[PDB]
Amino acid sequence: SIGTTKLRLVEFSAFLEQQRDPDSYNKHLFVHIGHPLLESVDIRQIYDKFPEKKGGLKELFGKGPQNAFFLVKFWADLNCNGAFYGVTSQYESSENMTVTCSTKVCSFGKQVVEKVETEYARFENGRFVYRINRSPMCEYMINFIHKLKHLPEKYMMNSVLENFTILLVVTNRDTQETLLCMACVFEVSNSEHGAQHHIYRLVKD
Amino acid sequence: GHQIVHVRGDSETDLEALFNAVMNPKTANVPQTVPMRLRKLPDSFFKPPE
Ligand SMILES: O=C(NCc1ccc(Oc2ccccc2)cc1)c1cnc2ccccn12
Ligand SMILES: [Cl-]
Repeated sequence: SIGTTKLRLVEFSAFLEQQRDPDSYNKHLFVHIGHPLLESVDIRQIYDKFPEKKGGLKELFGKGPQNAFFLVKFWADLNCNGAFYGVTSQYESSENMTVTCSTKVCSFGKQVVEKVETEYARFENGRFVYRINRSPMCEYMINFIHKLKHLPEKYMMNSVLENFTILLVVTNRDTQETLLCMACVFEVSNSEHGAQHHIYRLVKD
Repeated sequence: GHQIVHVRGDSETDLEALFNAVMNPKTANVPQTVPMRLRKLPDSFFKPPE
């Protein structure tokens, strides 16, 4: 799982909702998480795929805590036909905080979009829960999926996704301390069971 | 609730460049890097869970 003793990722999903008529509803997941020892990756192998200026991945990893850093490899399900493109996530904490979720859409390692969502604790089942339900996808992401699906073969989509990354940083709004950081890398799934994923711990050496 | 998004001015152009890098490799002047497959990553990075 992705999480520290300060915050844990419980669920993540990026989806496409379609409502053919008032009696028909459809939901397609492109990627999902939350539906024993993690493998490690040398963070120096991926620094170039993420921003490295004031407030970059190398900078945030150096400041730490280093156990909050994860690299997620996704195999996105693109087998899908009014529509809503959204993202649903849920975090868990033992302490009541105000969290800030930064999602950076990166192209060639450079930030292009930044979604920033301030979320508040809701005490459910003995702990604090931070939920982001149906967060609209940005126009860059919507058009990106549309253009990816438009390619004639899967190998071509994997080549384009080679320069596409997302950096997710969850921070204590008051403390400015990194609670969780997930560097996301993508490939197109080619399985009957659809979307798959692998999670790794990011390490110094 | 409401969210705040900081989009870049050349977003449409950057998205088109992300695709044109693969569609025209000798044409698009995009940054070059080591292919992920050729990097020192775990064998599991390219063998999806079964
Ligand atoms: O990554 C995140 N949101 C952005 C996003 C947008 C679209 C998308 O669908 C794709 C479809 C095809 C190809 C590529 C992407 C996937 C992710 C995000 C937000 N909170 C979390 C928590 C854990 C892990 C990730 N996140
Ligand atoms: Cl998004």
